[PDB]
Amino acid sequence: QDAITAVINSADVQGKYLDTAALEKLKAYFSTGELRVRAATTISANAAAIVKEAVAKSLLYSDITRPGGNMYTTRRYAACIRDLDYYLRYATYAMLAGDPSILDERVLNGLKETYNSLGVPVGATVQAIQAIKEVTASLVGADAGKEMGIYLDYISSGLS
Amino acid sequence: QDAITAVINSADVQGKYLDTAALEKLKAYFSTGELRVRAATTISANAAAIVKEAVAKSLLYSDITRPGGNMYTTRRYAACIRDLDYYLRYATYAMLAGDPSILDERVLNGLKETYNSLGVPVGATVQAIQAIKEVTASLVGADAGKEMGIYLDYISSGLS
Amino acid sequence: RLFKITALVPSLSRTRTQRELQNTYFTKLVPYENWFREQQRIQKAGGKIIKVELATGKQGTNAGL
Amino acid sequence: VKTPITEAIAAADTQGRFLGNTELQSARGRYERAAASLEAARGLTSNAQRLIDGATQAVYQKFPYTTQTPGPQFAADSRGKSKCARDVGHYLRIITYSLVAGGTGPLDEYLIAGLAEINSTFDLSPSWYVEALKHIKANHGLSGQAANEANTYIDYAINALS
Amino acid sequence: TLDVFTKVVSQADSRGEFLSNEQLDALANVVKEGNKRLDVVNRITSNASAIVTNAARALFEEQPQLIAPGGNAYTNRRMAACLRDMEIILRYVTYAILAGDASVLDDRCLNGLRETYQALGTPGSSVAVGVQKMKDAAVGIANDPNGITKGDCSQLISEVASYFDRAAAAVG
Amino acid sequence: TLDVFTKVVSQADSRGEFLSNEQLDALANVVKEGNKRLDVVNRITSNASAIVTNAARALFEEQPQLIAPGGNAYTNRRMAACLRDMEIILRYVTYAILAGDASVLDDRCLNGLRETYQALGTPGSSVAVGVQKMKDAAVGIANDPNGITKGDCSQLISEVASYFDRAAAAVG
Amino acid sequence: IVTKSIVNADAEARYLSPGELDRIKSFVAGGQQRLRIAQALTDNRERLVKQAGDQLFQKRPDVVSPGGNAYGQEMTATCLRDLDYYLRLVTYGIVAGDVTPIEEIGVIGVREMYKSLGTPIEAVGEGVRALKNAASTLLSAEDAAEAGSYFDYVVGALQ
Amino acid sequence: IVTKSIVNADAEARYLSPGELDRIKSFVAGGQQRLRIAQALTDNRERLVKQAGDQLFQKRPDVVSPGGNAYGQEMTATCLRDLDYYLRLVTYGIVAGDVTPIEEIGVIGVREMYKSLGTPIEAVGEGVRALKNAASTLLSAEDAAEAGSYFDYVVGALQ
Amino acid sequence: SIPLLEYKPSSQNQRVPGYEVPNEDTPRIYRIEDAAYDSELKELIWATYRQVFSEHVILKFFRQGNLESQLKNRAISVRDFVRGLAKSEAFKTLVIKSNSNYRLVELALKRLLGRAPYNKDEEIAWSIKIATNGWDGFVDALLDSEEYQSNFGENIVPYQRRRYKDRPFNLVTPRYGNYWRDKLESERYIEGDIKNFLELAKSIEIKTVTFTP
Amino acid sequence: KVIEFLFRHLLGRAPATQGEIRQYNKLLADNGLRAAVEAIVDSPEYSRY
Ligand SMILES: *[C@H](C)[C@H]1/C(=C/c2[nH]c(/C=C3N=C(/C=C4\NC(=O)C(CC)=C4C)C(C)=C\3CCC(=O)O)c(CCC(=O)O)c2C)NC(=O)[C@@H]1C
Ligand SMILES: CCC1=C(C)/C(=C/C2=NC(=C\c3[nH]c(/C=C4\NC(=O)[C@H](C)[C@H]4CC)c(C)c3CCC(=O)O)/C(CCC(=O)O)=C2C)NC1=O
Ligand SMILES: CCC1=C(C)/C(=C/C2=NC(=C\c3[nH]c(/C=C4\NC(=O)[C@H](C)[C@H]4CC)c(C)c3CCC(=O)O)/C(CCC(=O)O)=C2C)NC1=O
Ligand SMILES: CCC1=C(C)/C(=C/C2=NC(=C\c3[nH]c(/C=C4\NC(=O)[C@H](C)[C@H]4CC)c(C)c3CCC(=O)O)/C(CCC(=O)O)=C2C)NC1=O
Ligand SMILES: CCC1=C(C)/C(=C/C2=NC(=C\c3[nH]c(/C=C4\NC(=O)[C@H](C)[C@H]4CC)c(C)c3CCC(=O)O)/C(CCC(=O)O)=C2C)NC1=O
Ligand SMILES: CCC1=C(C)/C(=C/C2=NC(=C\c3[nH]c(/C=C4\NC(=O)[C@H](C)[C@H]4CC)c(C)c3CCC(=O)O)/C(CCC(=O)O)=C2C)NC1=O
Ligand SMILES: CCC1=C(C)/C(=C/C2=NC(=C\c3[nH]c(/C=C4\NC(=O)[C@H](C)[C@H]4CC)c(C)c3CCC(=O)O)/C(CCC(=O)O)=C2C)NC1=O
Ligand SMILES: CCC1=C(C)/C(=C/C2=NC(=C\c3[nH]c(/C=C4\NC(=O)[C@H](C)[C@H]4CC)c(C)c3CCC(=O)O)/C(CCC(=O)O)=C2C)NC1=O
Ligand SMILES: CCC1=C(C)/C(=C/C2=NC(=C\c3[nH]c(/C=C4\NC(=O)[C@H](C)[C@H]4CC)c(C)c3CCC(=O)O)/C(CCC(=O)O)=C2C)NC1=O
Repeated sequence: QDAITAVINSADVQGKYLDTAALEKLKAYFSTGELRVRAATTISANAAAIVKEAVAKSLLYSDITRPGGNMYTTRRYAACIRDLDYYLRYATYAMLAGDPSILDERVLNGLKETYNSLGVPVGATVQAIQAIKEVTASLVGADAGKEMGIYLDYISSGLS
Repeated sequence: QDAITAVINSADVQGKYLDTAALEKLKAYFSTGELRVRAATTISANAAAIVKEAVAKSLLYSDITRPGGNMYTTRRYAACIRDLDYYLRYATYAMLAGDPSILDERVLNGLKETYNSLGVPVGATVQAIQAIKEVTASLVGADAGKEMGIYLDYISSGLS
Repeated sequence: RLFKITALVPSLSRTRTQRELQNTYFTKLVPYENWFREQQRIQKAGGKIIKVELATGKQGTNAGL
Repeated sequence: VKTPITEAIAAADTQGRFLGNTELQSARGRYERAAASLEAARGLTSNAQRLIDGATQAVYQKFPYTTQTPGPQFAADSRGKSKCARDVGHYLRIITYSLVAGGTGPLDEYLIAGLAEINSTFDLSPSWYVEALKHIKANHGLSGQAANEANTYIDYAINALS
Repeated sequence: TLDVFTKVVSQADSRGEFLSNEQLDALANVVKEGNKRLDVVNRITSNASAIVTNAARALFEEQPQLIAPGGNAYTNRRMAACLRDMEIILRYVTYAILAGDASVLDDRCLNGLRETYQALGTPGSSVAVGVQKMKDAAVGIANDPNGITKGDCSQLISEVASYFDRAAAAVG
Repeated sequence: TLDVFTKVVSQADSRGEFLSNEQLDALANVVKEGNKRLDVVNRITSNASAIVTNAARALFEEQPQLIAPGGNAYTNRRMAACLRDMEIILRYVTYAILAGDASVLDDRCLNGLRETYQALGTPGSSVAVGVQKMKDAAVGIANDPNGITKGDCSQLISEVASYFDRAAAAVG
Repeated sequence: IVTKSIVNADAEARYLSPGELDRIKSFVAGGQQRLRIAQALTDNRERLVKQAGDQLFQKRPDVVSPGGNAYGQEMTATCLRDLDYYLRLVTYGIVAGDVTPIEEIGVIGVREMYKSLGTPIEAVGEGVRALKNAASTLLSAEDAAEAGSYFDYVVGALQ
Repeated sequence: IVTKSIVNADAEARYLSPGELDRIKSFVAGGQQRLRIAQALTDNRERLVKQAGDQLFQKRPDVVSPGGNAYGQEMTATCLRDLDYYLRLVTYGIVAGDVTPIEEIGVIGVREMYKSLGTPIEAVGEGVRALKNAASTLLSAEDAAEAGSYFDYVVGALQ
Repeated sequence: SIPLLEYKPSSQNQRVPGYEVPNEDTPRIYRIEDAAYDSELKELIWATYRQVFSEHVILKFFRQGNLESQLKNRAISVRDFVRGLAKSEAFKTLVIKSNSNYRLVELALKRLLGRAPYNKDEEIAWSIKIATNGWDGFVDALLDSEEYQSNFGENIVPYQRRRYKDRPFNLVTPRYGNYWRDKLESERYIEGDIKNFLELAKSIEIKTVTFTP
Repeated sequence: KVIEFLFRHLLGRAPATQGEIRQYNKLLADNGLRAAVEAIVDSPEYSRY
């Protein structure tokens, strides 16, 4: 779901058409969509460097990457990279939609029970997502950075 | 399962054979099976007209078919037609078996949870099934009509 | 959009020497489009359906699923 | 609602008497006023998109902080600006309602009753919609006697805000 | 209390959309027939008391048991209740003609008349005759041209015959 | 208008015996928790107007058809009904918290609310939802310690969550 | 066009393409003109629906024939309401740029529906073609190409 | 009924059941009466088709209306030929005992066909119902139950 | 003119003496002559709004500036002041457009006299006077009634006399009636209906030709 | 040939008889390849085999 389809669905539950309030919401969405496109390009530029800087800032040289931790094994480290990478990609999708419901329905459906059953720590994931938020806010800009951070904090709040 | 297989299963749990009480039940089932066959033909004649008359009597020109209702969308309307078509077809099967357990095991297994999760209203389905019951009772006859209505009311009681 | 199903289907054919624990008992995520015919397959095989749950979707969504 | 037809009716009701020539002359005064007021309503309904775009942008340039300050009450987010065009889009309906009805009935019953009551609670400053209506007052483009007719209901709403 | 104008307003209000041009054109026609509406309303209230007494005699002839003893309109006190209340139909009818809408007629003179009679014992049938004896005389008073300019108002007089028929059928 | 004290009094009046010792032991505990009662009630009325507006926005988002035209809370007069009114639940709830009994809540704000809506057309369920949006914020306002001494009042806060649940379930 | 681009890049393992980001940029640039077209079609709802329905009854008198489906005032009012619904979905599709709102609200199961209602499909399609012609006459020229091509999707998808 | 029994026992790994062999024996025993019914329907081809088509045009005058499909002598001749084809398939199904000849000659893709021909399905179905009524009046009583139930399959499968 | 319809009175909590000596849940029934202050008169002027309109309709726009000023001056007796609110056209649009004649009796007894109506037959009894005398003339006959002037007295705000176990009347009676609600559902503007297309469907001309063969 | 590739990749058998190719042509033509793949996995022979 987009912001556009959210506006259309809200007007459809009302049963009326798209008059001036919904039209002004759509004009607002178009005006932010320009910088949203530019931020999508500059995020898809160096996603690997973003995940690398995030794990180097947060997860490395700790107890979980040491023997006796959740990220000790090589397959577990690769799953962490992929998981971190996914959070960046779906936060990019939710940024371009302007709507977090697609992000929620995609990952926050079952990731709580999955991280419960596998014994994955939640708070280390929250710290890693916050490190992704800082790295992307430093890389992209101020307002597109906080637009990215809204959905990244939505992910981090959904996991908690 | 039939009425015959129900009689056989009841005698098999007892561990005895089919003597005169079970034989008289089977003679009863054969005597009603003639008119059951005739009712199956006259129901399979105009099943589409039965569903059409039922939805025109009950579901049309209401709030659920208006914008903001469960039957508003075209795929939802088609799902409604196919669900009522099912209820008629499986009530025909349960009429010819003389036994509602096949009907219960077929649809009443999971349709309660499905209509719970999808948000489908129960009482409108009960009204639609009652309209099917009236239309088939007017179309077929008195005793075969109430034989149809027994299993249709079994469906309507299982959904409630 | 995604259903969380849980059903058992017994074996009414000849008995199988493979363990087949999963076939007898399973829990899987099925999309909304395939769920009607996949349910109908379990309806055909005479198996009980224990637990149906909407995993992703919201009820009453007219647009955007 | 209040209409100078029904103003003549409700006045004759309390006295319990028939419609004399006192109440009857109030009717014609409403009737021939409509011919300078109905095309005063046609000037607003044809220019519907223009004015709600014009008054909303006029508010932001008058009050530049209302686009920047973080709060639900303000227009920082998108749903604020979506609620911006809803509000001034709701004002232009009642002005076209009260021009067509010929009285301040719909302005009384639908807009200004409890209008000073809600703005204390949601901290919506009434001076926001003062500058919004004053842009419509200058940009309507109406001319002649009919224009004057559309000009009073704008000024009647402003004095109700203040 | 609603008009023809506020009928369109409250109907356009629910939608939340500004009134259409076609609707406005219709209201411009009501402005043109506005002077004929004052022709018909002024003619009734000038002949108000003459049509109350004239419809009363035609009622109390053709149902003689009313002013006969034991009747509901026998004594001089009830008789004044009925005779003077025949103005109250005409008070709320000529309100509705000048309004051009039947909303004022409905919630004052129509909303409890068929209610109030079961507790009162006044016959329902008698009321239907009496107001229906006003209608053929009220239409006939506004029909004839004497010292007015000739026009056509058959599309407007039928509204008046509808208003009495609304007042009659809601009681009997 | 009853207290916790006059609850025991009117109950001991019906049996017609003296007040028993454990009842005075229980009421002595209400004296000890009396100072915790004052703080919670005082806090709500300090945040009274902030929790009316905050629960109103969460209601009128999640049911958008109300302030949409045709809705029951569309116009301002009606809207200033549903909004100001929301204080009247809180007016009679914080009476009942300081009273410690639900008798004042019952005969003023509960005795005819489910009555008055069938004649009004207001949706009972929507109103119930609004009060349930007050409850999770009113409990959350009195829960957090900032500049007060730490104590335990979970046996007392559950009375407040019971009072809103009494106010909610009696209408919807 | 954002939902379709996202699900198309979702089927692959990769991000959104530069081509697709150019598509989104051009859609944003044309979005204001699309809101203007939606503004005109919203405000011309009445007369467009009535002219299209009466053009349909001029072309196809079978529906308002007494053997037909749209016989009577109530049935023909529901006919005009169906045309109103389809014009509303056309405005949604003009705004969104996708045809997924048109599709999943009014296209996807309409054949089985109008088969069970007894209504002919081709007369619906001829009425939407009349809507296309009327809205083409109301709007600006290449703007009418834009509106009539979404109308063209609805017409071709109904048949 | 032999083909259907053989393919049903083919889907399983086993032979033909004693129940199914009783079905084949009863079908052989009733086969001579079915040939008598086919004899009567073969020899009453003309008047049955004409009475059923004229009953259809009495019920449904939309097809022979000038906006309808069966307008003109040639079109109405093809209408009567379609009814002739369906009566021929009904005789095949009465003889075979299966409905697989009716199905794979005239049922399986008829909806898409009559959609592309512009012809309404329900009027075909009403004409086959008129054939059912006419052949029910011609034959013996429970023999007419036999013929009309195959007619009933054709009627329910066309809609 | 004509004397009123004779009505039987039923048994009612105020019709008789009751030996309650001042109970707490009883109103604070205010007087104008106690005040001597700025302060007291703002509370007294608020409780009369709370009686005659109701709490919900006590908004500032409806309130009259001239009437409030008079009470402070004391030129007008509070009983003369309630006449301002009952004959206020800001009050009249809210209650007389929306309520029938028999409800207009009941609401005036329930608020101004502060009493429940006795029976049904006395709302019929007061009804004839209102139609002839107007709304103002029926209010004028209610406030100059001997029953109102003796029990409330000259300067005491309306209130409910006896409510041992009786509903508050503001809560008990809605501003508008059950009838006027049914009009609001009838003019709701249903969405996606066949009824709003009925006036458009008759304007379209359709010609049908049937062929018989 | 797409139909034989589908039956070979999902099952390994690819065609049995001409009639199942006929019955899969319509499933290909109504929606696309995904409807025919879902019709393959709906089939009872996949659950038995
Ligand atoms: C007249 C054709 C018949 C008739 C009239 C009659 N009515 C009464 C008594 C009452 N009439 C009313 C009527 C109204 N009250 C309203 O508020 C309105 C709308 C504004 C109307 C039309 C009422 C309330 C009464 C009760 C007493 C009252 O006058 O206030 C009488 C007097 C009967 C009596 O006193 O018992 C009469 C004569 N009755 C007939 O006989 C005619 C058939
Ligand atoms: C053969 C036994 C059997 C049945 C009955 C069955 C029903 C069934 N009905 C469904 C949906 C549905 N069912 C309805 C039904 C109704 N809506 C109403 O308002 C009425 C009360 C009722 C129609 C009379 C609707 C509207 C949907 C689609 C809801 C959606 O858009 O998600 C679905 C979900 C998938 C789908 O078909 O779209 C199933 C599986 N499945 C089975 O295997
Ligand atoms: C390889 C690990 C593994 C095991 C053990 C397993 C067991 C298993 N046993 C089953 C049934 C069964 N199991 C039994 C067993 C018994 N009945 C009794 O009275 C005794 C107590 C017990 C025999 C010693 C019976 C009778 C059934 C069939 C019941 C029925 O008709 O539904 C079924 C259901 C399907 C079927 O096989 O019919 C499974 C899946 N599955 C696995 O993957
Ligand atoms: C039918 C007549 C009618 C109107 C017009 C009306 C307006 C109205 N606008 C409101 C809020 C609002 N009004 C606005 C509008 C604006 N704020 C800004 O920043 C801009 C300067 C300006 C628009 C140009 C916004 C953004 C809100 C939400 C504020 C909040 O939630 O605190 C509210 C309170 C909450 C609500 O229900 O949404 C009302 C009652 N109500 C009515 O019944
Ligand atoms: C409020 C005071 C007032 C009144 C009373 C009034 C009436 C009025 N009626 C008029 C016309 C008219 N009035 C009528 C009315 C009728 N002719 C018939 O034959 C019918 C029976 C009947 C209607 C039922 C007609 C036919 C005309 C012709 C001129 C026109 O269309 O206005 C005119 C046109 C101008 C003029 O006559 O000088 C006036 C003044 N104008 C006023 O300012
Ligand atoms: C002391 C206990 C007490 C309560 C609670 C009470 C409520 C009450 N609310 C009313 C109206 C109202 N009530 C509401 C409230 C709502 N409508 C909505 O749209 C929202 C869903 C909802 C609020 C959440 C509104 C807007 C009105 C005005 C409706 C009208 O004027 O028709 C009315 C009738 C008119 C009035 O005097 O204002 C009463 C009696 N009365 C009492 O004596
Ligand atoms: C009527 C005006 C009034 C108020 C409002 C009032 C409150 C009040 N609360 C107090 C204490 C207190 N109040 C609380 C209340 C709580 N602590 C928690 O952590 C809980 C969440 C919460 C209860 C739910 C506690 C724990 C104390 C500690 C002292 C005591 O036991 O009184 C005291 C003790 C004396 C003082 O603080 O100076 C005062 C004054 N006193 C007054 O005269
Ligand atoms: C937004 C997508 C959408 C569509 C398309 C839709 C159609 C729709 N058309 C209906 C009836 C109807 N529809 C028609 C239609 C027509 N007359 C003709 O001959 C023409 C071919 C056609 C005009 C285009 C008629 C005549 C009826 C009345 C049939 C009846 O009442 O049985 C009904 C049942 C009554 C109702 O609820 O209005 C629905 C739900 N509903 C929807 O939600
Ligand atoms: C054995 C299976 C079988 C069927 C059913 C069949 C039908 C069939 N009907 C046709 C035409 C036609 N069919 C009709 C039918 C009808 N008029 C109506 O309105 C009624 C609903 C219906 C009478 C039942 C009409 C009017 C035409 C001429 C249409 C045209 O020429 O375009 C044609 C094209 C011309 C031809 O080759 O005759 C075929 C092939 N062909 C077959 O091989």
